[PDB]
Formats: sequence, C-alpha cells, structure tokens
Amino acid sequence: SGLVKMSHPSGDVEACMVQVTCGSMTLNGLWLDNTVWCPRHVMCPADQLSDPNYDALLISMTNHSFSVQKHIGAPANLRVVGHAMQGTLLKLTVDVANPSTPAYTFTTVKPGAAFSVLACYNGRPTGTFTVVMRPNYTIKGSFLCGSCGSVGYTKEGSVINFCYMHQMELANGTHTGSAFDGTMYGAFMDKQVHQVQLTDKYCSVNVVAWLYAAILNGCAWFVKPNRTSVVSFNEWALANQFTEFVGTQSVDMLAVKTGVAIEQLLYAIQQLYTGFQGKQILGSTMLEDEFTPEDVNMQIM
Amino acid sequence: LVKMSHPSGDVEACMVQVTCGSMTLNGLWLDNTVWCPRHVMCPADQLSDPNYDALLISMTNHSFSVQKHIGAPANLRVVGHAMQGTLLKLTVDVANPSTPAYTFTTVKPGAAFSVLACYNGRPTGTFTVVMRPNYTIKGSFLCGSCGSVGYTKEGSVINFCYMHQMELANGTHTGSAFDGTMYGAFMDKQVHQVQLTDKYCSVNVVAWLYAAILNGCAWFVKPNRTSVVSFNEWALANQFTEFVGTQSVDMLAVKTGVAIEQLLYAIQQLYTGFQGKQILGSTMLEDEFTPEDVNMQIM
Ligand SMILES: *C(=O)[C@@H](C[C@@H]1CCNC1=O)NC(=O)[C@H](CC1CCCCC1)NC(=O)c1cc2ccccc2[nH]1
Ligand SMILES: *C(=O)[C@H](C[C@@H]1CCNC1=O)NC(=O)[C@H](CC1CCCCC1)NC(=O)c1cc2ccccc2[nH]1
Repeated sequence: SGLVKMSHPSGDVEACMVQVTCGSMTLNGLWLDNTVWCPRHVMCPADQLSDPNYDALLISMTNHSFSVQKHIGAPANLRVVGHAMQGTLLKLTVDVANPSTPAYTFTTVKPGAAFSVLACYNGRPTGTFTVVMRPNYTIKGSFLCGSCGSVGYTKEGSVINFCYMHQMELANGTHTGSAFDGTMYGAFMDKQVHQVQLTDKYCSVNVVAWLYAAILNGCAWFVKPNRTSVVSFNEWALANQFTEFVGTQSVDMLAVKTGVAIEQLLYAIQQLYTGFQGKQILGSTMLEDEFTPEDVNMQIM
Repeated sequence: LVKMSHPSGDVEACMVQVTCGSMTLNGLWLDNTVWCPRHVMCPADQLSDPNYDALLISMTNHSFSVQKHIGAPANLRVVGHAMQGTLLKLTVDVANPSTPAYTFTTVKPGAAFSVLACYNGRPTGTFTVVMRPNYTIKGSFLCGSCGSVGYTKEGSVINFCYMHQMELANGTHTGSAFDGTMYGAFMDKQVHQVQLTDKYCSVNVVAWLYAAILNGCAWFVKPNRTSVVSFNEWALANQFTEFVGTQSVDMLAVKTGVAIEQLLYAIQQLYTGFQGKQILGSTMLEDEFTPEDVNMQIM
C-alpha cells in the first residue's frame, strides 16, 4: 500500500536549536560544541536586503551585536565570545559547549538524495518532514517566515550529517539554503534579488527505486521483457528532463530481490514518461522520484 | 503542501524495550507505568488462537523485562502487571523523570497524528498518518515495530493516541488506543481479517480544495452549493465520510471567501471525474491533509 515519507527522529537536533537575534533580525541557530551556526543575513538591515555588503556588516559587528537564547528543554545562558563568517554562514563562538552535542559531520547533499528537516521558529522546533534535493538545487518544503536557520540532516549509526540550513524562499513556493561549508545550494545568492532557477529534472535513480517498490508490492504491469541500456537511457535522459542514472549497491539489491533488471525499468520509464495509459502505480498516475533506493530498501525489507 | 510530524524528542525519551520470554517489543514508559501490546505474552504456538486471560494468569512479575536503551540507560524492575483491553500495563520501580505532560485520547477517522517507529526500544523513524475511515493507517512498519507510538501535541501536552499492533492483508496498519481498545475492532489474533471498504475523508477533501483556492486553483468552484445533510446522505452510499464542520474549516472558508457547501457540490461532481483537468497536480481526490495542516502551512 506504498511507502511513507519517513524522517529521522529529531530529538538529537532539537537539543541543538537556539534563537539568534542581531539588530532587527531574529532567526534560528544550530549550537554544536562551542559554535552556533546561523544565516549571515541576520546581520543585514531591513532596508538593505536587496544587495548587502556582508564584509561591511561583519566589520560593523561585535560579540555584543549577537544574542543567543536556548528556550527548549534544558535552558541556558549563552554568551557570544567570537564571531566569524564562512560563505553564507556565521560561525558564532559561545562560552559553553552544548552538553547535548551529537556526533556529527558536515557533508553536502547531492541532488536526488533525501534528508530530514526540522522546522523551527524563534528557536522552537515545530515540525519535521523529509525532502529530496532537487537537481536544480532547491527543495519543496514548508517554510514560513522566521524558519531561517532551520536545519536539514541525515543520521547514520551514531553520526548525524548536517547538510542544510535554511535561507530563502524563491519566487515559486520553492526553498533553498546553505551547506555547512558556507556555500549555497545552487550557487544562489543570499540577497533579495531576482534569481531564475534552472529546470527541475526527474531523479532517474529514485524513479527506479519507486518502480522496484511497486514490483515488491505486487504492482508489476509496467514490467516488460524489453530493456534499455544505462548508456541509451542516459542519452535519452539528457533530452527528456531526467538526471543521468548511476547504479548503486542499493539498486542492485532491489534488482536481486525482485528478478527484474535495472534495464527493464529504464525501458519502463521511457514508456511511462509518455503516459500511464489510464492505470496507476502505487496509487499514482505519475512517476515518483522522491523515494531513494535506500528508502525503498529500509521500508520494504 | 507537505506532510509534517511533530518533533519527536519528547516521545523518544519514553521509549523502552519489553521482553516476555522469547518475545520482545516496544513499550511506552510514563510515570511508573509501561504500556505495551499484550501479545508480548503470546507464544508462537498460540498466535492463531490466543487465550490472553490464561496467558496472563500464567505470568508473574518476573516473566517481564523492561530495558531502556536510549537516553539515561537503566533496567527497571517490573513490580506489577495488568491487562487493559489489548494492551499490557506494567508497573515499574522507577518513575520516568522525563515523563511529559500527557493525555490519552482516541483519534477519529480523518485526524492526523505523528508516529514514532521504534525497534528494540530504539526510535528509528518518524512519519505522519491520518486515521482512515476503516480505522486503519497507511503506515510503514516491519517486524519488531509493535509498541511504536502515535501521538499529537496540543501545545505542551502530548496526546498519545495509538500503539502499533499489526499489519493487515494489505500493507495497512492498526493498533490500540490507550484505553486499550483496537481501532476498527480488529483482533489481536493471527487470522485473516477484513478491512471495511475505505472511504474518503470528506472534511479533508474540503481542506485540500481550500488550499487550492488559496494557491490559485479555483476552477472547480461554482456558485452552486449542496447542504451538509444532503451530501452526508449521498456520502453514505458513494463511500464518503460524514462531514463535521470545525473552526479551522471555517477559517479556510472565511479568508478564501468560499462556502463549504460549494466544495461539497464540487466533490460529488469530481468523484465521477475531474473532466481531465488537475487540482495541485493531482488527478484524484486528496483526503490526508487536514484543516489544521492547511491553516498551519498556508498561514
Ligand atoms: C527566513 O526566516 C526566511 C525564509 C522565507 C520566509 C517565508 N518562507 C521562507 O522560506 N525569509 C526571507 O524572507 C529571506 C530574507 C533574506 C534572504 C537573503 C538576503 C537577506 C534577506 N527572503 C526570502 O526568502 C524571499 C524571497 C522572495 C521572493 C519573492 C517573494 C518573497 C520572497 N521572500
Ligand atoms: C509488531 O512488532 C508486528 C509488526 C508487523 C510486522 C510486519 N509488518 C507489521 O506491522 N506485528 C505482527 O507481527 C503481527 C502479529 C500480531 C497479530 C495479531 C496477534 C498479535 C500479534 N502480525 C501481523 O501484523 C500481520 C498482518 C498480516 C497480513 C498477512 C499475512 C500475515 C500478517 N501478519
């Protein structure tokens, strides 16, 4: 009866959320050890959103320009003792290590990969959901005003990978932000100006996983004997709004558990892209690229 | 238009593992009380036709083991067992110091709650579901997930409303409310049981279309309207649920300035077909977004 949008348990990340106020601006921050991360446009005045001088605002700030507050669970007094800038991010040093700092890394997500988001307002976690990083380096989330600094992450074993900190909503209801190295996803600009996003594409490898998920659940009308090579598919994909397909051991696993080759689904996808002939697949009349091979392997097992 | 769970940090602090003999599953530790499915007691021999009263009579307090694997690790001593419907209510020696402010309420079809899926007493995933009119949920559960808890938060109060018990013939799921009753009156026995044919959640299709109007999709909206009571009667034969208005529904009718009755006329129109057109990229009726979702996400 299909998968669900599964996100990781947010408790590790909840204990890390704080409010950062600078001047007129209030937004969320991520407190790990003696560091609080937050978008650097917390420095920007309300008048100069269109094109800020970020280097002039940082020279203009002091440790006393920033307040940090922890409201949820174990509360604390947090005093900023250093400030620095890293791409589109601020790196605030505070005088207290977070006593609930999880094991963590900073790795950038590539398009098609999924991750959990905790949506916070004024330092208060309010909801969690999962997104996939689209090929145009945007995500389809739920972000209202005040959600900036909200964090995206995945967890593997004991280690959380922080991959995303929320910065802006584009003209469509589409969102984007930074990785924790400071770069913005998509090389968008942290300035209120017109930025036109490239076209969204189908994440071919996640389409295949979803098709495998249908096959494991008894829905296999789309499977035929015919096949399309990875190389033919990747040529057709260039000309049809599809990402290039790179196989992984998670896909291979589904190929094995099912008896249906990757190439059969590559051919299937070329057919289904045109239309479903009025039939459904796992309750959809469209292709589904928002579940990964890892999602399918973990939820149907 | 996204599916959003509550932050699960509060519930994670109450998850525990409960072992009775060879069977293990998840419990919910609150105060001195640990709730879990009673079928922890059922040996594999009795899975098809379990006598729980007999199984219960056979248990001492020492037949049960409660382990806390996450947070402040510990072993709790079981000092009391009782059965409450399809749930086991054990009494332990230590009161959970992270016991949140909680209530126990039964959710009604169409209502959305958050599920914390756990395995061996360890949370592994969170998701949201709406309770279906056949009193099932379209979840994602595997072996060992029994005891995983669904809940809503009204401000600071956690309302525990679901404890997972079983997968049906379809990949569809049910469990117990914390009064101990099973949703859909399904039985805690390993026998093929029959879901009632599902219906659409009428109050949630309305909300879905109030989101469309809010997000520039008013094609279906006609000045033609149908009463609640007439739709209701129609709904009982076209597999739709009974519409019960709410405050949140009224706000989606206030600031889009559309009347509820118009949508209830549309939905009888679009149940036959969409005329080929699409609402928010969909060819069919959507019933798993609630008025509170729409209100919260399109403020
Ligand atoms: C953070 O708390 C922000 C997130 C967005 C608010 C609503 N939903 C969101 O995701 N808010 C912002 O307003 C962001 C402000 C800074 C951007 C970087 C430079 C300094 C200002 N601005 C926008 O997201 C934004 C872009 C828009 C284009 C068209 C209409 C509205 C827009 N808002
Ligand atoms: C709790 O730890 C589980 C979780 C199951 C595992 C697979 N997917 C789930 O949700 N529940 C079970 O193992 C139950 C056993 C209970 C049955 C009633 C008596 C109490 C124990 N079995 C099922 O849930 C179930 C559904 C189903 C459909 C078709 C064939 C078998 C089958 N078993």
